[PDB]
This record gives sequence, C-alpha cells and structure tokens, in this order.
Amino acid sequence: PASRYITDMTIEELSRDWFMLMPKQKVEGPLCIRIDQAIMDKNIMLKANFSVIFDRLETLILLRAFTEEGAIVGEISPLPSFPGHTIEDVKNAIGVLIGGLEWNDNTVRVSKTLQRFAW
Amino acid sequence: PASRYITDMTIEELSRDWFMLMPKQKVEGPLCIRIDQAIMDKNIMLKANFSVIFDRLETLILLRAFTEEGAIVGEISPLPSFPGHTIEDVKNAIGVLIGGLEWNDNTVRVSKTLQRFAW
Amino acid sequence: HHSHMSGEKTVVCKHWLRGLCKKGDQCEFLHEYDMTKMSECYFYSKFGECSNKECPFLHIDPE
Amino acid sequence: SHMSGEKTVVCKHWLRGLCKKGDQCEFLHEYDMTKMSECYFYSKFGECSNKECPFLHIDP
Ligand SMILES: [Zn+2]
Ligand SMILES: [Zn+2]
Ligand SMILES: [Zn+2]
Ligand SMILES: [Zn+2]
Repeated sequence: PASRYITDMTIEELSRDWFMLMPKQKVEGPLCIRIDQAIMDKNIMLKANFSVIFDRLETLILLRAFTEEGAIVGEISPLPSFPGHTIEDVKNAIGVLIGGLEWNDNTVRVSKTLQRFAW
Repeated sequence: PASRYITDMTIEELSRDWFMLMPKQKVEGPLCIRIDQAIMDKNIMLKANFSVIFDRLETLILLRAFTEEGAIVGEISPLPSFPGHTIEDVKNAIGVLIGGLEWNDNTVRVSKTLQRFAW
Repeated sequence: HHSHMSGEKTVVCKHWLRGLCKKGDQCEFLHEYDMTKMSECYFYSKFGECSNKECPFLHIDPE
Repeated sequence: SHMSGEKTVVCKHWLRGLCKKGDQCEFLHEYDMTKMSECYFYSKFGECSNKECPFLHIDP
C-alpha cells in the first residue's frame, strides 16, 4: 500500500509560530525538541502530522503540544541537515517532551492516531 | 474597644506554610508582600483575616491568594515588629499583589468581606 | 530623511505572545515578536529582581 | 539511628500542594534544600531558566 498521511493539526496550527517565555531547545539525533519551561498545570494534548506505512508511523512532519485553549507549548520537528529519522528517533523525542511537561505538572494526552501509529 | 474580627481563612489555611518556585518578596511599609512569579493562568481568590472598625478594615492579620484547588500562591502579612498599618497601606499592598498576579495572566477575585471592608 | 509610517506601535502585545489576544491588526499593541519593543517586566519593576534568566521584558533599575 | 529507614527525596508535588498521600507518601514532606530531586530541565537540556531553581543541577 502507498503511504498515507495523518494530519492531526489544521493548516493554521501547523504553520503558526509560537512563543516560549523560558525557551528550551534540544537537538536529539535528527530531531529538535522545544518546550517552554514556564508552562505548568495545564491539560496538554500532543497532535502530529506524519506519514504511515504498514500501520506504523514512518516519517514525522511535525508534532506539537497544545493546551485546551489551543496554545502551543512544545514541539518536535525534523532537522533540515539530516537525511531522515526513524520511529525510534520519534519515540526518544516524545519521551523527552512528555517528561518535561509531566515534570511541570501538566497532564499529558496523546492523539488517538499517535497512540495507534506510534504504538 | 475590642474590634470585630473577620476570618475568611480557617485556622489551617492561616497556619499553613507554602512554597514559591520563583520567590518574590517585598516589604512595603509595615507589610510584607509575597508572590510566586511561577504561577500563571489560574483563577485566584484573595481571602483575609482582619479586624474592622467604622465599617472598614482596621488591622490586617493575614491575606492569602488561593487557587481553585486551595493552594496558596501569594500573601500579604504584617511585619512582626509593627501593630500599626493603615487601610491605605493594605490597599497599596493589595494593588501590588493583584498587579503581579494579573500580569501573569491569572484572573483575580476578592472575597466578599474584602470587598465590603477594603476593596 | 523621510518616514513612511504616520506613527507606530511602540510595545509588543504580551497577551498576543501567549495567545490571549483576538484583536489582530486592530490591537493597540504590536502582534510581531520585536525584542526591542517588549514591555517592562512587572516583577523587576516592583520587586527589583526577576527569576527568568531569559526574561524578554525590560529590567529598568530605579533611576 | 532512631529511624528504621529514612526518606531521601523531598516530594515535589507536596511542595506545590499537589500531594494527597500525607504521611503515607514515599517522599519527604519537609523543605530540605539539600534533599531536592534533580532538575529535569538541567539534566535533559543542560540549562535551566529559573535563577532560583531549588532542584539539583547535576553535570558530567
Ligand atoms: Zn493584542
Ligand atoms: Zn523580568
Ligand atoms: Zn508526597
Ligand atoms: Zn533547574
């Protein structure tokens, strides 16, 4: 079967540029992880746009963490200077992002598509 | 004569000690103002214990800022050494506390007794 | 020696920075991130100090 | 020692008033600046924005 795209985010959510009061950025392998250390006590939902092949996440386009008001508080994006990444790189990065949000007492949920294709 | 006492707080709330992740403390006149710079986006309620005379606050015992979950995130307390402060000193301090809380995008409300006798 | 704008917004909208503003172009404040037009830090101003090593707001000492 | 064993880490949830375990908690419900847990951000990102961070900033 041909690859198919999962698009949790709307065009607006995907293109929006967001602000971090206490910027945190980490390059992990072929991925970049960003999070605002100032964000606490919120219900956060991770949404992502990515391709899938054989019922498994293949390539991540963009993953962002949203509060209930729709504000972006963290994200995982591929680094240009890299030829690619694997679901394994994605999982490593998601763990770091979720860990920081949990540490700051945010309740973190993951989109059903991410739960299904990344697990 | 021994003035009337207003007690918005329970003995436990009045006796509890709280923690600030990003402590901010200012001594203004005979009063001490404290606030956690880390607290943002919450609905906060100001409660206080104070004596009243002539239909107005007379002497503040303690004022604390509570989140909906009952956690303390701010406070105005008289300095031990003094038995003397005015309602104007109290209002000034309240304005500084509310200003910091609102700057951090918290929605601040004041107890009915505080509204009735001071704010 | 000629200005193109009739005037300009002098301070960035802090609410917009945190997605709490719906006024768009019509807001009194600027909706773009200009580190040179950030408002004054309330905490540094009232308390004389601020806990954010990366605070983007103005820290003005008592003049 | 008077205690059969001792807690070693302060409860971060208790610090913020988020612990409902009381005396049954496995972590210390007392502010002991010398027994705070490791700062997640300093460890994972090698930096921390809080000038007054009370959590441990460990290095290689
Ligand atoms: Zn605005
Ligand atoms: Zn500042
Ligand atoms: Zn505990
Ligand atoms: Zn730290």
